[PDB]
Amino acid sequence: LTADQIISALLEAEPPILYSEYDPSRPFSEAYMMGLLTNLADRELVHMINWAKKVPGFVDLSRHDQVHLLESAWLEILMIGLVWRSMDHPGKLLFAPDLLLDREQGKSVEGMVEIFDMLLATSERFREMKLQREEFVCLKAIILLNSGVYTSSTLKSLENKEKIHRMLDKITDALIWYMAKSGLSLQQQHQRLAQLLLILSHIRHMSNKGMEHLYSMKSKNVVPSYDLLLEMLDAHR
Amino acid sequence: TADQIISALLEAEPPILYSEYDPSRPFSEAYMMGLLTNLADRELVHMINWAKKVPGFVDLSRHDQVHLLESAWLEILMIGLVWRSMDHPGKLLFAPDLLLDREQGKSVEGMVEIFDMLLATSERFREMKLQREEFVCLKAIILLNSGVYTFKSLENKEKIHRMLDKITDALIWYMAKSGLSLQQQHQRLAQLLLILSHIRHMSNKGMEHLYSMKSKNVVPSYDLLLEMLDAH
Ligand SMILES: O=C(c1ccc(OCCN2CCCCC2)cc1)c1c(-c2ccc(O)cc2)sc2cc(O)ccc12
Ligand SMILES: O=C(c1ccc(OCCN2CCCCC2)cc1)c1c(-c2ccc(O)cc2)sc2cc(O)ccc12
Ligand SMILES: [Cl-]
Ligand SMILES: [Cl-]
Ligand SMILES: [Cl-]
Repeated sequence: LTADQIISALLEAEPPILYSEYDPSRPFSEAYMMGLLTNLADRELVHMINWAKKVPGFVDLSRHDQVHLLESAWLEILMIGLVWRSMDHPGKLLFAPDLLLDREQGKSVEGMVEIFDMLLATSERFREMKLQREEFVCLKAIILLNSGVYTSSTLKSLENKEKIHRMLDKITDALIWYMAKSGLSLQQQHQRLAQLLLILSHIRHMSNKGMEHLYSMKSKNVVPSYDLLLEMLDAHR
Repeated sequence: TADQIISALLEAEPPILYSEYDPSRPFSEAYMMGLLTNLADRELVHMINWAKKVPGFVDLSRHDQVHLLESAWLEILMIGLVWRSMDHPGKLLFAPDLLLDREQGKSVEGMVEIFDMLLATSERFREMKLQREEFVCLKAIILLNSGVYTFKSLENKEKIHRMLDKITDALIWYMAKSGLSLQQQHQRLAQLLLILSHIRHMSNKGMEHLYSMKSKNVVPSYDLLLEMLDAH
């Protein structure tokens, strides 16, 4: 696929924006807020699997590798979507069209304000850089494919590792091509590519801190089970 | 210029320290962790000297310098370890007198996971034939980027961004001087910056492993780093 075909496929695969089912009449307790966020994330996961299967090349990886990438990336992907939705809302996190939250609301849950501040800082960075939808979808696909923890290896794992490397190179090419099509100088192209890929290190950090936080709130039932992900991947929706 | 950035970073490389490993002592976990702790402690002093040689870093306020060092110090130690280890497949070269394999990492509770990640990162660097010029650029990028999204202030942030961009320019310049095509330049740049996200992951998991370990002086406290910045 040429660079435009990759971007076109990713744009067409964008998931829908879901609502939190927020009810203004309910007391807005910590448990109520976290319950809304939990059910929202759970409903977003199904759409994330559908999106992943449309990432060029993803379904040509082994089903094991598909699951493993989703297991590693799912919170990063939720977070970058949040940051994108919040770009045009300084100081706010737009979890859903009916759930806009600020720092002060995060303070009510121990450990949440620190992560809110990191998410807000990323949204500010995206706003300042005027991140384009074409760049966002490339970054989200890179997150999915780069998520696997470094690792005992078999011919199958090496085969999929090389495929993932080739896919990442093509998305890099597409990100650069979009910038060139948009008129950026060669010097601006490498600087902006570097700045955008460096933000992915911050999103990784936020995901790690977020996982720590979820485990301190819920003992178990925090990560999607392997069987759950495989079930959703195999569905012929 | 780009050549001046690369030459400056090469000249700023810290010395390779020894662990003081004594083969005659019983290699208890306490003895090993002690060697690694004191080694890291001694490396930190040289990391401060090096940081002040990263172009632009001296022009930042003490508060900003401390914040960046606070966020980056373990990643910087780890990328150094990975670099020293890429001539030793299957081993981590903490120091020339302390070369450890995966088995020796099992002695520490919860360390084999981090060990394997570091080993795999060293293999990645070996496969890519990472050059010293690229390595020093990556270390400088880690220093200027790890803490920039956790911070007048708006101008200070943009100032650090410009400092980063000058290192990116130098890293691409080196690749262009080495003969890579434009496509290979952008591909290799992306490959290296994506490895940095994994080194960030390793640092985060190492931090969780150090705090949970109850280790003494897990992090260089703010006041500690603040005082070391005034040594020179
Ligand atoms: O609040 C959440 C969140 C809540 C519950 C989650 O997991 C619920 C458990 N569920 C188990 C089955 C598999 C899917 C996860 C995940 C994110 C979100 C985030 C978060 C923010 C700060 C913080 O300290 C921790 C998390 S970021 C985010 C983006 C979304 O699109 C949805 C929820 C969220
Ligand atoms: O063993 C260590 C290590 C041990 C103690 C440390 O903290 C020491 C105390 N702290 C140091 C900074 C000043 C404040 C005191 C840091 C690294 C090293 C690493 C490590 C690996 C896996 C893991 O799970 C945790 C750490 S990586 C590394 C590279 C080095 O050059 C030296 C030590 C190391
Ligand atoms: Cl020494
Ligand atoms: Cl010394
Ligand atoms: Cl090269």
